[PDB]
Amino acid sequence: GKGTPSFGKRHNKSHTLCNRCGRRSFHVQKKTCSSCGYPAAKTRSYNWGAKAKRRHTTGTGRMRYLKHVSRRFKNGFQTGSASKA
Amino acid sequence: AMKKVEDGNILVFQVSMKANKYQIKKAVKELYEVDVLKVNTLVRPNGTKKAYVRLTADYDALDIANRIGYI
Amino acid sequence: HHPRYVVLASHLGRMMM
Amino acid sequence: AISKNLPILKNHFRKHWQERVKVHFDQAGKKVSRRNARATRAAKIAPRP
Amino acid sequence: AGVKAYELRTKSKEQLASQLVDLKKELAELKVQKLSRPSLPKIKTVRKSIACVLTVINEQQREAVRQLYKGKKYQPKDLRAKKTRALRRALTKFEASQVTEKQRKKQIAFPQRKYAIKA
Amino acid sequence: SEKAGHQTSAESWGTGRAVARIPRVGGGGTGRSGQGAFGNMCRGGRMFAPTK
Amino acid sequence: AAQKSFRIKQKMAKAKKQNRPLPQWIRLRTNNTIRYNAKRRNWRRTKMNI
RNA sequence: AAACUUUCAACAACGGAUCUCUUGGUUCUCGCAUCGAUGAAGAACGCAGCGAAAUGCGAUACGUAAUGUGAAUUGCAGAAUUCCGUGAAUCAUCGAAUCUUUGAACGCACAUUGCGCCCCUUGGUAUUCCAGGGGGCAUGCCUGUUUGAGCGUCAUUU
RNA sequence: CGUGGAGGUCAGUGACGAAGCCUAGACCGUAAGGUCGGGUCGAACGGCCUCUAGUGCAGAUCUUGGUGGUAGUAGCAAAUAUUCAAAUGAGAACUUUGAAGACUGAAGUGGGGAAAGGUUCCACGUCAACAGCAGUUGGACGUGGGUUAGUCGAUCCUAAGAGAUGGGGAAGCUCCGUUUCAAAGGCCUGAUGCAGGCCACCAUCGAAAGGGAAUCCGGUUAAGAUUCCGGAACCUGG
RNA sequence: AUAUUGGCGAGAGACCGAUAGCGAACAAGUACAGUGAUGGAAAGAUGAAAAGAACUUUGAAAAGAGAGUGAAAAAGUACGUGAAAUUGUUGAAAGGGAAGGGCAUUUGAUCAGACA
Repeated sequence: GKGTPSFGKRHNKSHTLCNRCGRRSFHVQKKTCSSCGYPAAKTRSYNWGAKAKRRHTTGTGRMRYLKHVSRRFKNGFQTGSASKA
Repeated sequence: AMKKVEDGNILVFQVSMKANKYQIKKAVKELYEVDVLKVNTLVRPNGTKKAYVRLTADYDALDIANRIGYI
Repeated sequence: HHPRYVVLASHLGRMMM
Repeated sequence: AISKNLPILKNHFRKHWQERVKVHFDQAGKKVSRRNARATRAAKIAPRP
Repeated sequence: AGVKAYELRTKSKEQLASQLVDLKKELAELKVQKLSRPSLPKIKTVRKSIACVLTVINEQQREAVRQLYKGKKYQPKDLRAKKTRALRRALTKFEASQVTEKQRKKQIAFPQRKYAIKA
Repeated sequence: SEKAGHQTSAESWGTGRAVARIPRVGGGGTGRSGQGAFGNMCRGGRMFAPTK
Repeated sequence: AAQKSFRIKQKMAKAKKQNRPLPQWIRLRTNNTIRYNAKRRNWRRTKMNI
């Protein structure tokens, strides 16, 4: 049976978690991720995948360090401390 | 855990996930001034390491738990 | 939710010719 | 098709021309910018022309 | 409530270490007491007092190192300016202002004159 | 917006499925799956002659 | 599987603590809009896919 | 003649159209030039007296220092000297700090919370073994330093 | 004729009730439609002169949502089977206890595991929704407890295979290749340098069923044990 | 001098007004589906203020019937208005194998009036 009796043999993972994107798209036999390309140095992104880019691009996370650069620029990358005037 | 303080001399603690039996042994000696016979550790189903500690024959584990202030 | 698919296909025999 | 008595036109709109339309809504804003940049240059090199 | 930073800045290295351990012992007591009560907000004050003592300790130790390297050309990368990567690789104000001996002569001889065409 | 109503991967199901031939969304378990897509008459579609 | 990698067991730990109703006192805040826990999960209705 | 069926009205139902709203979207215009090995964008796991999320943060964990304002926060409890003051506030501003495991990701690996080497230091009667604390060890290329290689090759003893 | 919006005017209407909705109540027009009375409701709307357009629905096996007739209809008929009493409870064919009659019949409806699930395990409270009848019961709902190793596994080794370094291609993403056309480094004696001497596999990843250092009995929990407690042993390093 | 559907900070519109406008006015690239690349929604509105219905009574309980708050419960956390399909009760009427419509009148109900 192609149908119900065939589906009853499905208990072998083909993709596990990815150390970089953490999305369960890490092919075990090829040792590559079908979403972020790990371990290739770059991140997989194609221009026909406009939606894919929107999901992962800059701004969709926390921006631990990049969310302050605009503030620091407005003040000229000052160094020191307020003088208690 | 409270049955183990009364019966088995087994002080039961929560410890950091980065610790090992050697460090758990050192800590109890410094803080509580008691000699430990052996340490057994497991990781709970919630993500916090528990440590069963069997003090040596000379230090009564109800006295220590009554000193820390929970028995 | 309810996924749907092609109901039967085939099993309709043949006609005239 | 070719239908009636009209001139033969030639409109070159067979490429993706909607991707390269420039409507100059900024004609007025560019005028105030060119004019202010003229007043700031004058104040920097004054009294020269 | 809680410790104050301006009060700690007048204590010595050894004193602030003694204070840090005292607040750690007190925090341990609060956590064994919290296990028999419905609430114990004082735990926050002690937890933020440990953060004030640590920040002053690090501030003292960073100044001392900063005096030790005062006025020598190489100093630790942690104590330098955290400008942007490109701002740190651009030319210094001295280098970008360099000029060849030829061009300097042309500048002195023939500067841009200041004039007006009224009359 | 030149994107409105055309951010979908919908394809017509064709005749033989007791449904109209308007393009439809794929997949499952969403609720949007199997709906109307691009059409000018379709909910969440694209307007007739978008204003330029 | 009984013999499991630490990474999987760590994700189970998060799942256990995410499995509770909305705290009742949250319903009383000014300008409150939350009605229930819309991300609740059960081992019978959906699978983690980890 | 009732029940039953159909049309209309009143009231009550099912449903959420219509009307009035609006901290959102869309287009136009003006100004600016600022990510990363001084470890980014993104990911994993954690942190509150009582939180699952959105937001914030990182074992200093809804945050520390500093500067301004000058009496709160609030859902409950709490906080009381913190009310004519180096001082409340999920306050504004931000120039000093911390910043878990990762990631271009860098000791070697990684379906492993897997396996090493060096430096300083403490304990186990210990340079060698064992444990703790701190500090390190990727690759291509540039300028120099040191140590070398080749009858490629010069002079010079003998 | 009617609809959204725009410029002028009616010093237009309105919380003493604007817009919307309902009304076999009324009037005007051939019509598209306009106007008034009553009820409901609660905050903004219209006349006239012009301007503008995402501007009028009965259909498209039209798109989204809601609802009927069919209809209390078809149906809930496989796997031999249930019955008597008390207890609990608002309530018992279905829960608990006891007696009876049956079945799986040791390649089981028993006792454990591998992949996979992830808390379903056990306790207390509890029945709105789920168990296509019922429910006081539950793998459900609320709240907690629980998984203890020098000896069992992983770890270590290598198999089919995958893949760095040295190199050669390719505009480039990268392809070949795995000891190859490479100056490929580590062990010892004595004295951190020196005299020497030996040694060319060539990194690494690849099995919880293959190779492999070593633990057995008795007792104990609501839920763990070759892991805890008592006793008796063994292996590796120093 | 020229370009700008990205980032940052500002000003506007004869634009849309919750099936519209971005997919997302809300815990929206969220829940959810697929081994995977990918696919991808629904969902705003009590009131000025919770004053979110104390207490009495029937029921085992959910709830009901009173009492009360409010300008109004014809606003009761199933909450502004609340259409149509479809539905219950009440009232009027007709009904020999459909129902509906057009011209004319009898009967029942209902409406306006010249008026001085």
